[PDB]
Amino acid sequence: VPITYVNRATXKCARY
Amino acid sequence: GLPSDRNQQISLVADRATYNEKTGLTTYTGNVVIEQGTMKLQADSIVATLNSKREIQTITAKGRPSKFQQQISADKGIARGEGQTIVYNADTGIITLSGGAYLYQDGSSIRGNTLKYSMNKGDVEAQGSSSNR
Repeated sequence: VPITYVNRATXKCARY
Repeated sequence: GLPSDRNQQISLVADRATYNEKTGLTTYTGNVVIEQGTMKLQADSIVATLNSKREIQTITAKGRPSKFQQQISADKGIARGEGQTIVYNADTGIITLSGGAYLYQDGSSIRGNTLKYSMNKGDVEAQGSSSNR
């Protein structure tokens, strides 16, 4: 099951 | 990877995040946390080590203090693990209080040498003390 990499400083998100 | 995010389950949130190109790792900083269940794995900083599969083969944590929390019951929301550094088996869900350790729940807490964290009807029973730094 998968990972969300969400950002402070920007209010955006990432994955691998 | 491509967008798939209708099927997410783990969430990390960070104020300074960095990949580690020349060594494959990912390193996070600024009161960071990784969430999925009652295991409240926050730190200042997280070093995620990972392999060819993007499999996070082990994780290292640190902060001021160094510790994570866990929710065990609606009243027993206060359990935690602390130590000289923390390392985590993301491969089996078990955290390790590295070198010297402290472990707390409601009504009980134990401290001393390095230990693996418990989630069952059993303790570590080994006893000592360790300094802050």
